[PDB]
Amino acid sequence: MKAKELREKSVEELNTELLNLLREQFNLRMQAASGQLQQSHLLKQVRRDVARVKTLLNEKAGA
Amino acid sequence: MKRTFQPSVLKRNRSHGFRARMATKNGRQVLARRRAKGRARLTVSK
Amino acid sequence: MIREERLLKVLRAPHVSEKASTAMEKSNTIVLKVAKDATKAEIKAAVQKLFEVEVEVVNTLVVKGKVKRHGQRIGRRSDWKKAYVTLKEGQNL
Amino acid sequence: AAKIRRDDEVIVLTGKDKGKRGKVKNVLSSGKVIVEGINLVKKHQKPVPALNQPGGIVEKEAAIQVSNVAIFNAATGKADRVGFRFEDGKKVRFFKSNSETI
Amino acid sequence: SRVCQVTGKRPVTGNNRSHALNATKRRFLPNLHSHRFWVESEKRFVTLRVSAKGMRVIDKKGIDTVLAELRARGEKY
RNA sequence: GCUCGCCGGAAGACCAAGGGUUCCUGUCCAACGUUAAUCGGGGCAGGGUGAGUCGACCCCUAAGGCGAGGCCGAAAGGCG
RNA sequence: UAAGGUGAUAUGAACCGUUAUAACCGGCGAUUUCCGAAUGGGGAAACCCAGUGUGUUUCGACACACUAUCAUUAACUGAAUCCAUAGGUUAAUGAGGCGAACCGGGGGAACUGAAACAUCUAAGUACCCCGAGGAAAAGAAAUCAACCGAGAUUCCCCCAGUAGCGGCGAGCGAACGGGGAGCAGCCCAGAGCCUGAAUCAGUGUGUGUGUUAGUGGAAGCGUCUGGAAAGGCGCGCGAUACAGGGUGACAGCCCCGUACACAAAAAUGCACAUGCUGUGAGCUCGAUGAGUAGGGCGGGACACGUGGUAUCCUGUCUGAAUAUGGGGGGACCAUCCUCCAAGGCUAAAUACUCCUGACUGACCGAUAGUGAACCAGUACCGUGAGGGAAAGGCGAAAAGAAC
Repeated sequence: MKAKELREKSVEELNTELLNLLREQFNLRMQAASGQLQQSHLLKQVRRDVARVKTLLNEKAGA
Repeated sequence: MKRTFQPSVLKRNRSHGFRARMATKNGRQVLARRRAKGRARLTVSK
Repeated sequence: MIREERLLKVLRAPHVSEKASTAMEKSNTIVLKVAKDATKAEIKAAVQKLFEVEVEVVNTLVVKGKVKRHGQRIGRRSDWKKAYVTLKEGQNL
Repeated sequence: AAKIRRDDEVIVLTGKDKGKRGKVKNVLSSGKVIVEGINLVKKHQKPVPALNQPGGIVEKEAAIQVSNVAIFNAATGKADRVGFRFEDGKKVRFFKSNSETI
Repeated sequence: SRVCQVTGKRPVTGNNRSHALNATKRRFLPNLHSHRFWVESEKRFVTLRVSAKGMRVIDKKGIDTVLAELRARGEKY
């Protein structure tokens, strides 16, 4: 949800958006479809968090 | 021998399907009047 | 390789049958569950892109989700797809 | 202004329950409240796997009206009236109930 | 509608009357023809379409109407 | 499950128009079933359905609609 | 503004915040699927098939942004051809689809009113087609007047149901002018000096004022009655403030609210001041509305139907002058007076209301008020356009099936 850094070296924050398509949503959706950890907030950790990052990635130039 | 209408699916679109109406200015009035009546069945081929 | 990473929306659910852990003790081919589009052109490589497991042969079929849900409000039911994938020497997919 | 608040204890002066002590738990739509220790309702509860205390019935809390509730004075077990004013922060007592106008 | 340009012409509605004054509605029309002209600044010979008595008002101004008021708010040649 | 009866160029079995969960299994009877409902073209849940070669589809297209250029009709609309 | 919140049926687990990055309210922005103007190209609406460049790739293929059409302005290349133009191409500017009413130009009935019907009326309505603006239409005189002059346009009340028109039949009906509502006049047919002029549309800044957050701001207690009071009784207290609506039965004073008090991140309507972009003064000397005015006839339009018919429009034949020249002054002539066509733009009084934010009703209360108070334009029916139900109702509290 929260970070202490703001739009420096955005090329690595955009490279985290590649892991978001290769593993992090695959594992989270499969884990929840497996009923594991039993947390309903855990499937709510990508929403409203990644939008803050994708907003700064709409201005990744000058980072 | 037979009564009423034939069940064939191509003649269920080739008179009143979306493009067959949208390509005619009076057929666009069916869409306008149904939006003005609030009717959910805006297409009747299904 | 080849296609976009955004295409890999697949294999996000365990198979619905208790057969999922016995299929490889009967034959060389395991069962998987997929979405409304099973990515037929990518799925034979998607297993390497998600599990690093490779398969010899692939097939996909539809399991029709039925329709009856609420008598009068007629609520949507959604179809699902099932895959049969052949393993040379492995068993965990 | 507000007149009840959750920051300290209150006294109910309303229907079913009057002259009795409590504190706010939660606020509801269009202005109703739930208050600690109110007389509650019997309630069956249709069977569920949740813990529901020994024997039958849950004995469940009920919401109350907010128009006939006051702040509790502690010293003599009565209502208190002072008024509240403060800018840009959490409100502060203004102490005006002194019969000062003409 | 018929292209008339320099004459402003449009279709027009009128009437016919009998000896008992009975009314029969009639329509009037522009009668059109295509003409060849020389203006030199286009290098090519130019071809324009106007209604009757149109050339008799173009020829008043030599080339001025042909290079402006005819084409500029009308049709190309 | 066994008779007896009837169709047998059909009252057998496919292709087509069309229909779409009716297939295999448990469970239920608020409503259906021209008489009971234990049964299901019924209500609720489960199980299974994998083709480049068969049907779409697609390459070539008839009759033909639409139509760049282009030419008509106050105008909806005309023709190619 | 702040201690509340995570839409509802819809509960149950669970989570975010109570101190600044929890919802919430006010402003300004991000991202905005596939189809639809829908725009590579194709199509059965949410479908199918492609290329160029970039990235990499034993070259298959996907991403990334990109590729509809036409006009207008500026230019590069250009078919018969020569010069040109059509096509091709880049930048700029415009058009493209949908909505409630008003409105501009064009098309356009029958039934009906004439106690029948034929000119007249119905009616340039109903309805359709192309399209424009906050309004549109109209305007600063080629108008009327009448020896006395009026004087931009428009809508309301009058002149007037008059002057007049009409198978003189039914019916139709001017203006000029008076009162009142509204109050700035210029350009083009050119270009020189002048040079930002007086002005205006948009916008910023300043202020003043609406509009979109908001916070403060008066007075009633007990007792009996009762399921419960605000009733009764005791008697009180407030007022620049007794409307509307709640709290266990009907409290001015319990609560919401009212009269009253206070202010400016940002956005937007108005007014004055004023920068910025565009447009534009002043002065002098030029220029001056030609297939249409006139001359006839047919028809249409004006209140006015061809009559004792001008005006205004346009179908056709004929067809000017340059100011004592020319239109008009309601057949026609002579004499006088009046205005300057053949080229345009204006603010406001005028028409209308989908819609932003609010306030009320001698307003209805389920056979009434919207088809329509309830997941009603739904069910249901139709080749389809289209048509279109029946079903409103506890309580102080949901305390609802523990068992």
